[PDB]
Amino acid sequence: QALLRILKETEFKKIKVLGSGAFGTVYKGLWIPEGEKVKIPVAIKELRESPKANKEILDEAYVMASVDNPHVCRLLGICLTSTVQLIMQLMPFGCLLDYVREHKDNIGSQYLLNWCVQIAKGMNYLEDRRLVHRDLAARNVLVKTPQHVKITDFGLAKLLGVPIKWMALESILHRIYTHQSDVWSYGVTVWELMTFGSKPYDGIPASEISSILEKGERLPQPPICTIDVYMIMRKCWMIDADSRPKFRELIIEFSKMARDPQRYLVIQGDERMHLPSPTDSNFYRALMDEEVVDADE
Amino acid sequence: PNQALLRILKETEFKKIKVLGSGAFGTVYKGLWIPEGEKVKIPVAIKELREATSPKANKEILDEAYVMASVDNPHVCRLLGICLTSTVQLIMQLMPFGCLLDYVREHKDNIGSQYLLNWCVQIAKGMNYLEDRRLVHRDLAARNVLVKTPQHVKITDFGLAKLLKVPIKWMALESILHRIYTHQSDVWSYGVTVWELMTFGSKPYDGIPASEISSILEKGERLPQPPICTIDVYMIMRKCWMIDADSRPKFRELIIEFSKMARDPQRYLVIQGDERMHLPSPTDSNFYRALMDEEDM
Ligand SMILES: Nc1ncnc2c1ncn2[C@@H]1O[C@H](COP(=O)(O)OP(=O)(O)NP(=O)(O)O)[C@@H](O)[C@H]1O
Ligand SMILES: Nc1ncnc2c1ncn2[C@@H]1O[C@H](COP(=O)(O)OP(=O)(O)NP(=O)(O)O)[C@@H](O)[C@H]1O
Ligand SMILES: [Mg+2]
Ligand SMILES: [Mg+2]
Repeated sequence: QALLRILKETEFKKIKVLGSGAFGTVYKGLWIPEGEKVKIPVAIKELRESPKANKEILDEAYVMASVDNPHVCRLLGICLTSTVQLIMQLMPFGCLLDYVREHKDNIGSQYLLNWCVQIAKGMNYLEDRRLVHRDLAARNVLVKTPQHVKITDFGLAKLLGVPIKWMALESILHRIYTHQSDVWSYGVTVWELMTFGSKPYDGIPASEISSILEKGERLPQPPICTIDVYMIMRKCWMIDADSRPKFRELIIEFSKMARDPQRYLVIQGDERMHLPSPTDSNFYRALMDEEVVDADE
Repeated sequence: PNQALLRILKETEFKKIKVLGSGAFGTVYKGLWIPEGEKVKIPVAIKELREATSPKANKEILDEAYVMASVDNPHVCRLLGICLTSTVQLIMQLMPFGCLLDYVREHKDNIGSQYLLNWCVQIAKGMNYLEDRRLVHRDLAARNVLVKTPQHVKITDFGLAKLLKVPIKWMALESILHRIYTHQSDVWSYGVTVWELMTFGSKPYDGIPASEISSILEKGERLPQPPICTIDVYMIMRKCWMIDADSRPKFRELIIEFSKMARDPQRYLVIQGDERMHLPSPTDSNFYRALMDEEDM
């Protein structure tokens, strides 16, 4: 358990709020290693408040610390003295939802498909680990670089004790969460990416959602999407959980699509939106990502 | 040499935000890189050469920059980018910890034997790589080893001397006399660098004018045995300073001897409180790597 660093309060300082969610508040922070003059940027999430002892929180944290996948953010450190404060790598680019909105209509097919693949890969790994996210959404995918994204905030929901618009029918009705429910959330997440960050079911009250789903109503096909892409989303949204795609199936399908991106997504000016040149990619990795499917030309 | 390795930056791409220091070749700044079209500001190190350059002169500078950009080793810093402004600027990775010489001075009686020997091994590994590549540093010194993390150091400023007062006190006698530079002369410099670390940052030949160094060297005078250094350690250093270049140790040999010593560090360096001193720990190392050092090492 060298995986999880236990931090003293003196060791770090919250500098500014980056945002807040159902489970807590996230701050840009600095870590000051004892006996050193350096200040290292970090992200701190101070959890919203009942049930659990410090030992139990620690046990859960160890699990969070133990994940090892390029597309999943690993918990790095924890401070338990007052609030539970979780320390993680700070992502300057922020979350994927913010990124897509910011770059609306100016993101390539190659990027969109590759992100779908990456999100699937991280989710599949979580499935391998018998970890259910319970809160997947675009806001919960973090942009390490525009070419590399990572799932975040998994299992917070379990530790602390509501995203209805992202929830699977069964989750809403019976509060049951499973890998297959995560698949429903993935479908919504994909919809967000494809629409450049639109709010799902905008103007529809949370209470209505179950009733509309039961009627067989689903989120609309995004204009950029070919039917094949939309079909994948609809499948994630089937009422019977078992019928939905597996994350491993999803990795395969998106990857295939990624090979001929222009065929599956229709974007004006797509030809000009290709993935970074090797020179640019090498540079990004060196500065930000020391730790991708491509068109078959 | 792979051109994709060196990125050419527009002046508008980056900004200088602080002066880190100055050397014979140039001035080094902390900088921010703003990727075109993005919000983010990414910390970088910029070195701006002292002289203004002709466009003709720069082409030589560029060919050298490509080589500098080609170095691929965990113990050598790789040139990341260049801007051929009126005055040429090199962009590399920022190291918040700074140079090793400053670090040893700052932690002067508080550094353990395990760290010192490990640094020696690491510097040797980086130099061996350069030697393999038929590259001669010409300006090796403790000032020119950067601390990525306390557990990880990298050689820097490779190739600058070639593009460009000389650093007399780190120079082998043949280099002072005839301006002959070789891997074996690099070995001499390595010995001085080891001496700097072992003395926790002492100035070599302090109180002796640089103009008279060759004269003492011909007389057989050498840097004194450091208080913490055992005879076996001092002998390696002395060996680096033989008049006959071919008498000097090979970098490959140095890695082995230092590695062996590192295995039983308290045998080879005798330090007051060495029993007390922090020794790098897996929990600490993981945390540092996740925050600052994701490179294969
Ligand atoms: N590691 C990080 N680096 C940079 N920004 C982060 C990081 N983690 C989270 N954020 C941002 O912090 C803000 C708050 O995140 P969070 O508190 O998790 O709420 P949320 O995920 O948006 N909603 P929720 O589903 O309720 O958790 C969001 O803008 C995130 O994008
Ligand atoms: N990549 C870096 N990150 C942080 N500091 C750096 C970096 N590179 C250089 N520095 C610091 O910048 C300052 C200037 O270094 P430099 O200009 O190379 O002179 P020098 O190394 O002291 N002497 P010399 O290199 O022989 O001319 C030194 O304090 C270095 O430690
Ligand atoms: Mg979140
Ligand atoms: Mg230097």
